[PDB]
Amino acid sequence: EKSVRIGRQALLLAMLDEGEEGAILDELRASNWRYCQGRVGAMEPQKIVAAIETAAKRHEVVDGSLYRDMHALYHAILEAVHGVTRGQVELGDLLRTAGLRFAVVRGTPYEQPKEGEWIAVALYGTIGAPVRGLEHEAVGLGINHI
Amino acid sequence: EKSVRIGRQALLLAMLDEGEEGAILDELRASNWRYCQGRVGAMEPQKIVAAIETAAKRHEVVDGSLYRDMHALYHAILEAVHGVTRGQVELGDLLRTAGLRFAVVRGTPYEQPKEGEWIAVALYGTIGAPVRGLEHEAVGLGINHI
Amino acid sequence: EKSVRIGRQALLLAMLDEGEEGAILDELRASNWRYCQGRVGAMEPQKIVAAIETAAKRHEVVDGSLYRDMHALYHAILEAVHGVTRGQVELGDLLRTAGLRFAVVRGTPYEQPKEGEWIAVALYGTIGAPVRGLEHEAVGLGINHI
Amino acid sequence: EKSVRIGRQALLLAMLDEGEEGAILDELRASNWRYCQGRVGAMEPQKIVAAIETAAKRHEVVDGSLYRDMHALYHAILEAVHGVTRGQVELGDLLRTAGLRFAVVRGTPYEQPKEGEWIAVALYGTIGAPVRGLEHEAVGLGINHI
Amino acid sequence: EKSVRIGRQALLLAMLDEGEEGAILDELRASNWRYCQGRVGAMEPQKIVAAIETAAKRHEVVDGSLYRDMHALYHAILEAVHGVTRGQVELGDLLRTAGLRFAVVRGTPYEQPKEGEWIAVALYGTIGAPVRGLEHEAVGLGINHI
Amino acid sequence: EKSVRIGRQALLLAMLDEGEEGAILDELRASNWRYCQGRVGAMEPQKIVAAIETAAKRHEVVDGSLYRDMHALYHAILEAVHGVTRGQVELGDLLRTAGLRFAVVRGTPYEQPKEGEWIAVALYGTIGAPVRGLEHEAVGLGINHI
Ligand SMILES: N[C@@H](Cc1c[nH]c[nH+]1)C(=O)O
Ligand SMILES: N[C@@H](Cc1c[nH]c[nH+]1)C(=O)O
Ligand SMILES: N[C@@H](Cc1c[nH]c[nH+]1)C(=O)O
Ligand SMILES: N[C@@H](Cc1c[nH]c[nH+]1)C(=O)O
Ligand SMILES: N[C@@H](Cc1c[nH]c[nH+]1)C(=O)O
Ligand SMILES: N[C@@H](Cc1c[nH]c[nH+]1)C(=O)O
Ligand SMILES: [Mg+2]
Ligand SMILES: [Mg+2]
Ligand SMILES: [Mg+2]
Ligand SMILES: [Mg+2]
Ligand SMILES: [Mg+2]
Ligand SMILES: [Mg+2]
Ligand SMILES: [Mg+2]
Ligand SMILES: [Mg+2]
Ligand SMILES: [Mg+2]
Ligand SMILES: [Mg+2]
Repeated sequence: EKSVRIGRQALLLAMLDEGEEGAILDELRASNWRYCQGRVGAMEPQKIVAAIETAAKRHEVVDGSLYRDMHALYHAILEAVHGVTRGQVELGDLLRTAGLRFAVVRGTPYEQPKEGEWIAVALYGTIGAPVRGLEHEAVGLGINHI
Repeated sequence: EKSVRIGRQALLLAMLDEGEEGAILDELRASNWRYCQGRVGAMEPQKIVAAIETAAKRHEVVDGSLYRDMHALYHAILEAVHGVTRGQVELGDLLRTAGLRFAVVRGTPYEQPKEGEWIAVALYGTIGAPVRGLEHEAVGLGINHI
Repeated sequence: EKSVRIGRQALLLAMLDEGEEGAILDELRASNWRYCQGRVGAMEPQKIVAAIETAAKRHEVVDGSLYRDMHALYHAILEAVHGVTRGQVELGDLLRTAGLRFAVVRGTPYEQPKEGEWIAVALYGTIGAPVRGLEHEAVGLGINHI
Repeated sequence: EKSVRIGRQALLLAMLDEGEEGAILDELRASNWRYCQGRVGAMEPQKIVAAIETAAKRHEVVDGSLYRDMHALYHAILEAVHGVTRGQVELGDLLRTAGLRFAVVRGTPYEQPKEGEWIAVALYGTIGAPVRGLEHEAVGLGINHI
Repeated sequence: EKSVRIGRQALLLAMLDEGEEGAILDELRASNWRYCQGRVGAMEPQKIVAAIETAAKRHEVVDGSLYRDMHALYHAILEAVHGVTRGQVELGDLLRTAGLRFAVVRGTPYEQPKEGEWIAVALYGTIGAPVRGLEHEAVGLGINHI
Repeated sequence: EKSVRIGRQALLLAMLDEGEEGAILDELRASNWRYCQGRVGAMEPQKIVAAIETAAKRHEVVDGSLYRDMHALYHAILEAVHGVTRGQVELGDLLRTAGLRFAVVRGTPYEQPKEGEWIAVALYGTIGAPVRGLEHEAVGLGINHI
């Protein structure tokens, strides 16, 4: 009964370049956890939330018709987005835009089997002015029971 | 095209297990950037801030007597801590505690040399109740010009 | 010189089903306090604020032309809406919508007659995804002197 | 149609005077849901959180050794406390104190059985200066899946 | 047209050097408004709030035994303090300290007499690390009806 | 090596009537600091941010093409706007609008020449309902190294 850093897995999927994330994809392949990865460019924060919801449903990480799944996920997304905005969640209303990669991981990270499933949402990318090149990095992670 | 993800380097230092970080430590040597790593266990947020300020100074990443350096670092730390707390920056006052790794990296990551120096502060850890095992992961990143 | 739970009156008007709130309507009828009740469905928070302002003016709880009345009320509304959003006041920008009942009560709740008038704004309903059934409950209360 | 307003039950327990709550206590018996009530006087927010965690555990509403239960409850408590503080969760640090009743209710309130269990935490009280009589009402509600 | 910028008067009292404020002190005499000034050094925010409450009472700007007066003043103080902290109201808990001047002015600044009395609270100072010289300026203003 | 209250200079430019700010304009003329003044009426906060950015670039206080300058300024603007909104930065989404004067000052306020440049953003005006006359005053100040 080993414990796993599910959040760090999600983050690595969001921040490692393609073909560097091989070992993560294999760990998740082994323990048979559901996950998805995606990208979103946004000036409205709801577009982030919807992108992640669209991806998680699409790759069967969560069931769009089951509120407990969607409630779990929604709260994780909002925690992740707070990491990126480092305060109030605003993009366009504060004249900034973000370009982000995301990952979502659903699994059983705890040693005790009774801890059940947990979900992780990671974000990594840039935030900046609406003009290319006037930006820096940002990150977030959200965790919730599911 | 010559730009570097300084934040991702800092986050990788904070999150990769000791002994997995060699290629990040090598890149930093080649560019001759200053950096440091550390760990802090805290039930009060000022202990995080003091720990990272203490580390950065003692490793000569910043000059503790120069306000522009300490001003730049302080704001980057608060940004990183927001990512960890996902809302109001509180630990003990909301009955939670954190165990965090951190890293600080300063160099010049943009192509244009006029962009000068920037500093990244990354936190990766757990947060939870003050009871062993009742915790989950958290992450944060702050960036500032310096 | 009895004291009255004006906030709890407002809340009961917002959360009790119709025909259950009889005794509240009679207490308010007795002490001759002004009040109003209403409903709003919204994806933009300003639509909540405007609905409540429209109702309070309409039922003569406040004077639309007197800023001290409208300043009193506005601040109470925003406190109530914070209860509902449990953090940043966002609906649509965070991909959620709310369906709420409200009540506003204006009166003299304190024992001392010199405490003058006070106003209460209560909200109760659901918040959720923009899709019906994927929602749970929410509440708020705001109090201010007037 | 079979759904229940679990939050409204919790709020009614918290706010109705002792002896007025019988029909709420009866509904809860018929559905066989777990629940508890309590009171806390506090000048620090962690005392609220500790009080409700202590109560829920000691009445077997949650399992203090199971993180998914304590994780679900903790987030519901912070949501309820936001409603009380109407902004930053502070008491003593902003020179205020609170006297609150609380209730926690867990059962399954949705029609579809797959929605499983949810927990409500409700706070109703006063908040004010640390001087007798310089206070007004406050309320909060938090809901989470569990 | 007869309106007065009561907040600007309060801010000018707080920020102008002693001996530069005479014309503001004169305007206040002519209108016979109540007011007070003061200084507070603090590492905890409640010390600000207590200091301004203490000053207002002891100079008879407000009646410490009347809740409507203390309620009006308290909210104006928290607003002013938000301007100083530029986010979460924290000093010591985020490893910073402040040295502030304040002023409180109450009179009736609107044209229409029905608008009655209003109170302004202004803070002007520095905030910084608890080390001499590692600081910069900050300001705040709060207004409320009273 | 004298120290200068650069923030208080910016604030005075934002709050003093025209022809009253003479001595400030002369001090800045003497030390040869860059600055600009402006006005903005807005119901969307990004319109404030853009107005100030447009003015600062236009009067050569900052270089629009240099991210370190624009990053410095952006953060100062957001600190200033927090002073005005006294919490969450919202105007129209919370059914309020603002009419503001601003000033931006860039200079070398510290005694030590190694402290380099710093920038100040001040705001002063009114915030209120979208209807004229139902408003009161607001202020903010942001400081950052540059
Ligand atoms: N630096 C901002 C983003 C930005 C807006 N404009 C320029 N940069 C941030 O930390 O989010
Ligand atoms: N889950 C909390 C931490 C915690 C407090 N108590 C139990 N857990 C968080 O997300 O920060
Ligand atoms: N559960 C969210 C609302 C929601 C959005 N999407 C799904 N649910 C809240 O607490 O406000
Ligand atoms: N009125 C404050 C409580 C308070 C503090 N001091 C006086 N009253 C609030 O709304 O939370
Ligand atoms: N610069 C901080 C104050 C500070 C803390 N440590 C150093 N400086 C602020 O803007 O509030
Ligand atoms: N009084 C509000 C502004 C307002 C909105 N509506 C009426 N007034 C504030 O402090 O920001
Ligand atoms: Mg929810
Ligand atoms: Mg600063
Ligand atoms: Mg605090
Ligand atoms: Mg504290
Ligand atoms: Mg106001
Ligand atoms: Mg918004
Ligand atoms: Mg918006
Ligand atoms: Mg959690
Ligand atoms: Mg109050
Ligand atoms: Mg930035």
